[PDB]
Amino acid sequence: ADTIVAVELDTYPNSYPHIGIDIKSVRSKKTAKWNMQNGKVGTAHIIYNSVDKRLSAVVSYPNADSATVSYDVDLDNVLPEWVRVGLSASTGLYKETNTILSWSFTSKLKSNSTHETNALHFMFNQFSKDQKDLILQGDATTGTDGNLELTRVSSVGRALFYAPVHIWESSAVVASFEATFTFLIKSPDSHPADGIAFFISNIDSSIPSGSTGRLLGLFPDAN
Amino acid sequence: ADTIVAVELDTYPYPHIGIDIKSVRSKKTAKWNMQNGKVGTAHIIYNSVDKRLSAVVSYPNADSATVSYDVDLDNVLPEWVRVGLSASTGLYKETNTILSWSFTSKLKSNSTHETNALHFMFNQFSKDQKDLILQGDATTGTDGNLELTRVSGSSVGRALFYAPVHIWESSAVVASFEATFTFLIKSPDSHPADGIAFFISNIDSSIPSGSTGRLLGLFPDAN
Amino acid sequence: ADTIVAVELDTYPNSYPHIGIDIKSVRSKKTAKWNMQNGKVGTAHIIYNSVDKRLSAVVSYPNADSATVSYDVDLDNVLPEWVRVGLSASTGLYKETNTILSWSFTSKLKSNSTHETNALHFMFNQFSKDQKDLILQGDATTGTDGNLELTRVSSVGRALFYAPVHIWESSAVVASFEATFTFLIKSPDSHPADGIAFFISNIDSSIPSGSTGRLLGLFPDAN
Amino acid sequence: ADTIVAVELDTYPYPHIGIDIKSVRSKKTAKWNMQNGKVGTAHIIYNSVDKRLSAVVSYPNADSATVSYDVDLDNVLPEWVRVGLSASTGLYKETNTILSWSFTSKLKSNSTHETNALHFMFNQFSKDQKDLILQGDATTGTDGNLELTRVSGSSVGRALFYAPVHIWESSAVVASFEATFTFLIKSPDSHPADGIAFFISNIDSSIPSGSTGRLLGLFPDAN
Ligand SMILES: [Co+2]
Ligand SMILES: [Co+2]
Ligand SMILES: [Co+2]
Ligand SMILES: [Co+2]
Repeated sequence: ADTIVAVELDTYPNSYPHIGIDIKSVRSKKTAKWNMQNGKVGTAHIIYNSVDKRLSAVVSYPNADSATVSYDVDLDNVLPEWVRVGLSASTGLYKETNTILSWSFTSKLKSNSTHETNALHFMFNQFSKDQKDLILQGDATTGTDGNLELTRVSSVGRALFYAPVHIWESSAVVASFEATFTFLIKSPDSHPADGIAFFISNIDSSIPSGSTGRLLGLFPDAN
Repeated sequence: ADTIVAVELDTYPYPHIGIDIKSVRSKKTAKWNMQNGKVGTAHIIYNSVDKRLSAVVSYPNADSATVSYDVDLDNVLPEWVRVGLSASTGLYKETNTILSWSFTSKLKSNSTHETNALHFMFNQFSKDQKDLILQGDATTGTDGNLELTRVSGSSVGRALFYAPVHIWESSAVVASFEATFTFLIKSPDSHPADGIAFFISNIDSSIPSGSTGRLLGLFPDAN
Repeated sequence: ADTIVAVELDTYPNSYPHIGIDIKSVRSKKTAKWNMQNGKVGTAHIIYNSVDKRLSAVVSYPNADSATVSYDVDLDNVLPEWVRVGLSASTGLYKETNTILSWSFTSKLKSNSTHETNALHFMFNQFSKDQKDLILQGDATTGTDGNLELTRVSSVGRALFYAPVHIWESSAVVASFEATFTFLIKSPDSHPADGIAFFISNIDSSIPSGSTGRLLGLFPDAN
Repeated sequence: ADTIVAVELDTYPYPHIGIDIKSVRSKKTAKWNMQNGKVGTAHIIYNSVDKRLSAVVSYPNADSATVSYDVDLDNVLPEWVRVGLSASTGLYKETNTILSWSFTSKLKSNSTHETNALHFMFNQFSKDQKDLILQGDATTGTDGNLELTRVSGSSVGRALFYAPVHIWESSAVVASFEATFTFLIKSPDSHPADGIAFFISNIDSSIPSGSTGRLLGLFPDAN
């Protein structure tokens, strides 16, 4: 199967809406109560570093309380050395959107050497119709208002960055990454079933057959 | 054929730094004092406001050479390009080692907080450098470096960054880029024929047939 | 007198509203027609680099045309080696504000050495009541909506960054800087007399006596 | 007295790396293999989500030592602080040369596009380094370096960055900082007594009377 590490925001009544950390499985390793705010723009902050070896997420809304979750995990023992990073989304049977307004990533590998740092950094504040640097999978598309629509507008969409990412290296004193993305989940229904995730996977990851709904387009089965 | 814009350093039959817009017949050149066995540093910069491409090549103890050319890249290059390093050796024993490479591109829209940006920094190449497309005799890992031409007689190598780059956009108020790379040209011969270039091209550019020597692996012929 | 280099936006009918470059004097070295948009947030982009030796400014408004001005000048021969950078504003006799919504600066000195770069970078997207890292002069204050009010709310205000800035160095192959700031000029009058400027001066620069109005708080006299 | 948080490397009467929260009696320490005459690299990091301070010291060929401490800096440090480097030599001949220093602070608000940040990078100090406050025996320019203790018997030197730093804000969703510095401790004695520290303090901190040796110039006494 693909190898997945993902921080997901989900309202699927499996059972309150929550933010969760997933290490190779949809049955989250850790979750926190999340107050999904329909129609309001949210902001997810994800961070990791090899020294602490702890993956942390923070989701907040303006004038708001924030939800936060952290999980101690050494990504070196989970993920391959080279990965692709991306955004996922799955809609239950409700009318709703999963608009990503902006996305940014930064990765750094600092060696044992003097002045040896390797780094990648992309910042999307405005997606275009032909966003060549992104691999779009599922129902995802770009250009709609200069945004990225992950889900159809039971839909599943995804968008991974083109260039593979060097997440870890056996000779680095401190590897690290940090991702930030602003989303807008709008639904006419009062209690919609929806989910987005920032995930890290093998370079050639693709939508598993039947990864719909609570499987977020990341996993082929919970069982 | 391909579309090429490149800043080249060449000693072929006099050593000079030069700007090439779609042709090997440089649009502008400057006298260059090629220092055998010494690490050099090329700084290339451009911005849509000034609309002027500029390069600076210096060696420690410092002989710096610099060349600028007024050109609106919007009318030359496609919207999406791949960036890279090229090198061709004449009939001499020599190396074209790249010790570090870094790039930074930015698109600032008319909107407020409009910025789109990409940035990579290689200070240590690895044997499996998945984020680089190697063409020709180029390879990586040798000392954690990038060897453009084969290390030991008419050799051509190239290395382009994986992710396409959004170099211009009709709705940007200022687009800009900046590249920096440190090279080491070592040759036992007193007056070796050699050349490196930082070039920008269409995403699917490849080594033209017969682009050896003076043609730097960029051009298929001297027109 | 103080040493001033500034990019100013002014509507004082000395005579249309314009954007201008000032090198040690209020009688601009170069100016461009500017369409001052009352009540709308604007964005000034200022850039310079020692290779091109050309100072450029771009002012745009959303859904807009942009005004732009560039001036060839070697700052090394104008400014001291160490300077403080800041924002200025002067109101004529009209009711109006000169709110700065965000400010950011970046300076870099790249030496002849391999991996020798020196750099400073600040980004203000939200000013607080006690903004200790800014020196406020005149009527300027902070905290009002998490913004900086340059002018009283015939007022003159200014705000310079605390840390002195190393703009140039005789041993740098390329010195450079870039500043961006978003302003909101609101006035009930149809044709108000106002002016803001991003200026660079000696570390101990202060408001000259009688620098009001068309002198932007930068110069003590035009004559 | 002053308020100090510091990550110190000390060999006094055993060499270890340690975290100090308001007292020389380190809260946590790790065995350190001080390599005389070899350039070392300290990486210090913190973030308000994890609320854990972490350090990593490594030498090329690589013995890395690392220490972390769970602490909420919001309850220890004032809101505005100055950051710096300290050093104290015992009765031995030795130097505490800092080859490069860099810092990065960020305050991300609850708002959208909320970020506030400061960042400096010194890779080459000059004789008149106006943006640094030197205290004690510290000086700059010697080889384009920073000599914390006097170069040739009980010497204490310190260098703090000029601009105050906004390290925390009650309305931030994630505050964070990161510091990196390369040092060179050269001593003719086989087992020299010495110590350097990266510390954070109140803006007006100065060398306490009698802060020599084990007290690193940070503390006036061992309590
Ligand atoms: Co779940
Ligand atoms: Co030529
Ligand atoms: Co004027
Ligand atoms: Co101790």
